[PDB]
Amino acid sequence: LLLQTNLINYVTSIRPNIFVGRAEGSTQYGKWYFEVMVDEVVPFLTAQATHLRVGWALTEGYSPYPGGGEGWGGNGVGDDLYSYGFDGLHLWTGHVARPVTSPGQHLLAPEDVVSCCLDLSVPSISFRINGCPVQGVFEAFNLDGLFFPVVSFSAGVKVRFLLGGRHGEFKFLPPPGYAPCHEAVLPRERLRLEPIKEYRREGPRGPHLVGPSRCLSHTDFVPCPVDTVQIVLPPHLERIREKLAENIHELWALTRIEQGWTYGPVRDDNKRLHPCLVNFHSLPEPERNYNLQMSGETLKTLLALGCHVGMADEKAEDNLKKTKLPKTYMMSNGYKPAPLDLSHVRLTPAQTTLVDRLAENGHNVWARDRVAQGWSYSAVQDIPARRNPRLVPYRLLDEATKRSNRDSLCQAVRTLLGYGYNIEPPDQEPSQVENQSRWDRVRIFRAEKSYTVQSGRWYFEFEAVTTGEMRVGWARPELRPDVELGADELAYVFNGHRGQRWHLGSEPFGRPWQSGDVVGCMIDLTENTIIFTLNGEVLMSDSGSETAFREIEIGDGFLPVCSLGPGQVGHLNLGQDVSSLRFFAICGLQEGFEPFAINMQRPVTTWFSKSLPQFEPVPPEHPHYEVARMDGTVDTPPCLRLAHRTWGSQNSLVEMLFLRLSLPVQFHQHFRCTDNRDDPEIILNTTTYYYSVRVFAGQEPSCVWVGWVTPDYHQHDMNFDLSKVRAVTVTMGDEQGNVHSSLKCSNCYMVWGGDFVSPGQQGRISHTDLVIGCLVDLATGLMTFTANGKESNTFFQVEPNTKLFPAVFVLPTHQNVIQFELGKQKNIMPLSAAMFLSERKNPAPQCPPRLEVQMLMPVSWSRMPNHFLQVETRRAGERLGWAVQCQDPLTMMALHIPEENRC
Amino acid sequence: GVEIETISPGDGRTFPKKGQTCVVHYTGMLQNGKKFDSSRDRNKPFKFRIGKQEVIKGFEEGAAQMSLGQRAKLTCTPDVAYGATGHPGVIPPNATLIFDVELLNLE
Amino acid sequence: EIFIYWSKSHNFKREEQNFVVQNEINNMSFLTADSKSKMARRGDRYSVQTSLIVATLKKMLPIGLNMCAPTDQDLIMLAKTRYALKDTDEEVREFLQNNLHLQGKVEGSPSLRWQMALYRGLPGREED
Repeated sequence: LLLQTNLINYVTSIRPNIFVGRAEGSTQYGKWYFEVMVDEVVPFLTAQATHLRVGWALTEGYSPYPGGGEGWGGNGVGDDLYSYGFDGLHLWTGHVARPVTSPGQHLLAPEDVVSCCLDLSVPSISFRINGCPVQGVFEAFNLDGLFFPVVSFSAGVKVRFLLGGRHGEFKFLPPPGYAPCHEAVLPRERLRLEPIKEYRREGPRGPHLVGPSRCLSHTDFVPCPVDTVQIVLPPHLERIREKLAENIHELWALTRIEQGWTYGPVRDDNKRLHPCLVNFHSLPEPERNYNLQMSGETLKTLLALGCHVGMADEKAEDNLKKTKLPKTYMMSNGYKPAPLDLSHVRLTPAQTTLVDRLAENGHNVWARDRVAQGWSYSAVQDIPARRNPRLVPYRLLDEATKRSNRDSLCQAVRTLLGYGYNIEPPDQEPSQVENQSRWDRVRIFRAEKSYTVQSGRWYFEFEAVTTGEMRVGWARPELRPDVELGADELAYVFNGHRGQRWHLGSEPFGRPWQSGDVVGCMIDLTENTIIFTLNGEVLMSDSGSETAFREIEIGDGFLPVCSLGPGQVGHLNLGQDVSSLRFFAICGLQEGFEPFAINMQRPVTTWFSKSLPQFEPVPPEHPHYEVARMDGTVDTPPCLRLAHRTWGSQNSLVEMLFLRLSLPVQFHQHFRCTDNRDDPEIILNTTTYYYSVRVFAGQEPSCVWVGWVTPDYHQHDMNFDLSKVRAVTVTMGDEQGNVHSSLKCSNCYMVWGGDFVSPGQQGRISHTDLVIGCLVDLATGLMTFTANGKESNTFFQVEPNTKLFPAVFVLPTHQNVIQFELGKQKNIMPLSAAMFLSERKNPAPQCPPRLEVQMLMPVSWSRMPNHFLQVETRRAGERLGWAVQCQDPLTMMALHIPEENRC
Repeated sequence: GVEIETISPGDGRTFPKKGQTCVVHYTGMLQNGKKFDSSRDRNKPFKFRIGKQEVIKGFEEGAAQMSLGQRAKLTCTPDVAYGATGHPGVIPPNATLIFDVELLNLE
Repeated sequence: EIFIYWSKSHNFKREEQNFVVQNEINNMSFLTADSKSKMARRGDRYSVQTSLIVATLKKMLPIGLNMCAPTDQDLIMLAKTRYALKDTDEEVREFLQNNLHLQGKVEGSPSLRWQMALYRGLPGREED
């Protein structure tokens, strides 16, 4: 009942810029191997043991926000199901430690080898300690997303990243088929050591609040071109089928003539004397007509893209000539330009963009073909192993290769343009790469509510390091953490990406800034005005007025606030030190304005919106959803009932809903070895607990999920189904084979409601309410599911000491949706005893006020710690590799909620 | 009853026999993971004479098995723990105890 | 002092809008031409806010506030009182000479500590 406190160490994670994954038509390799070496580990720097885990993680939900959180704080690798780690004695996953027998098992000490092997062909994560393999492998784990190395450490450690090759030596031969992790680096980027997705980093003049980091995706490694098969070739194209091929038969050969690669009559192409400028008739026939139909293939790509041709002016054939230059002169059958010659011709930017995407669709077809022949990516070229440094999609390619591809086809489209045939741009369709996670894009930083000001003249500098979406201004204390600033009355802000002021919408104001611009925000509660100054210059509206907002009521008060879009960096200088300010002397000082934190010893505590879902109760004033608590009757137990009030009306909110009860059930410490009346001798000693859900008519069972979730469920997916459920099974055995433990672990345990309805020909609007029932035995750890009181084939086995919250996920489709019936059956004990310890022998079903229906807020507020761990990550040497060093201890007093198991 | 799960091996030769104080930095935990006791917060080692029955019997028999500087774990069953009565106000009756035993030194 | 004549002369004010109406002074281009080049109804005929004289006063008034001292603030509000009492240049000087020891004390308010910290923090300041 009572909240428990403790002192808990700060734990942070560190990753290399090496992300791996598997997908249909992927350009990656699903076998990787990295190592981590221990330099110095202090057994006990603080009261709590020093944290150190090494393993893998996932790019789509592993967000290790420092401080409190799931379990008992200090979250690292293994706390949630997006990470898989090995501390030296246990395989951590889902905040559970499972002992593993090892040849010389102990906690990671100095001079210890942590060899991580990851096969993605079949899901398997292997660990080796000092060459001897750790007798435990993860299996049946989620693969969607990407996988990357990660080390989770508390203060007082030194570790080294042995990534092999130029970045280490591995000190041990890697297992066959597994590649060193340094070979997965993307061509554009250079390898470095960085933490996981964060909100803050050190800065030269001051700390910089960091807008969310753009993350690469597995879908960005599959090359997806436009299909160039179902295209009937037009007459105007077959009419020009020849010159556009003749001009690309030796265009790659033209550059190197009169150099060391100068042709000779005895040999031909690919013999280090390649050119052969004569003609393609001398060249082999198959590659010849292949080059013709490759010119046709480029024209077919132009068709599929949306390019069409039209002839207006004088025929270029007349006013074009071939130039027998003094250079490129050859003795083999006369001298001529290697491609077909061309005179003065230019190209507009539409043609530049079009040839760019034309080269893109050439590269992605080449990469697709290579993948279909088995090839994959590796930063070092291995021809016998069939790996290339350029098997990445064009968007991920390097600028050198981009330019090299674009040059040839730029010449080609130039030759097309010379003949006067128009290059017609297609229609423009605006598209967004990622749309579902609208909340990860926006992060809102604001001062703590205790710092609220209701009077005076306040000034703070928001030095925009980059030039992205940054809304800065003043927000009322009760500002919501998930709505964009200015969408309501709760925030008066200025947007500087495209220059407007936001309040219940947008209106033009000021000029968009550039990089390194210090945005100073005024506020004056005497005359109730808001003014913005950019680089010491007062921003102006579309009039002579110099006030952004006016007639602002006092209200609860105003707080300094700023927001940052993805991949953005900004400095929020609250003017704690007056001398540190830059444009304060220019404006505000002579006007009577004050720094917001002019006389404060501690820095202003900042609260940042955390886009990590947490189940919270529903306010009764909710616009769309409401929950009914109906008293029980003589025949039915009391029920919790959910209705959609605005459904069937205009502007109603219909979306994926995550719903769960407010109280957990904990499985016992140890499990057992190996009419319609309850029988008194059975209902007293039974260990099975049951609850029923009555899906109402009009609500489609095919979008209803019923089951139980662990309290670490933070999956806010718009398109949720049983496939997105996080699950992992730990396989444990002795040294050779003999798997003696294979446990199925998950955070979400749900059954799809569409599997309990008869697939009739018509009549999906069932007049019978689907009554899904769930039984859980706490003495064995098994649970079943009943479609209509009759048992189904589905079941689940969970480990002891497991906490499960009753959850039912639903997409609303009717006024009457779902009713939670905390009922009971013949000799089956209701949840009124599985929730409250004082009512263990009371079979009467009850719904006390603490038991409540909670849905999932995607974003909740959080507090930024006043200090962060000082971590040194740098390359120690050529053979040592990257090194991590953390010395200064830092402890945080975390209050813990007992039942939800989150502090 | 009492079983040892070594976390960090010690020397393996010097074992505290009958007649000398056992100096230890213990970290007791409940079966549910809720820590109920420790000694590094108090920053003073828990010095108890061996064999004088000054500590709970499970800890007593566990402390003899390991050696100097051995970080280990002990699963104190209710039989060799407080058991029926528990610890009044701290430990509930009939509960399993887990200890992060660390015999740092002997006198 | 010119603006003092502007406020103290209603005739200069009365023919000020005369000059505006026969010269078709917009007073918008004269204040927004720079804003137009920076790539960013009610009293359009004439209004107090569009008075170019009060504009040039307010554009560089903080130069005058800057050249004074923060401990002289209370000297400013007691001078607001005397100017509300219609005291001209001759008697305001002698009353301020009486009020020489009435100047503000930096220890009296925390805001004066940092204000003097920055005020001597400017390199162009001399204590004499």
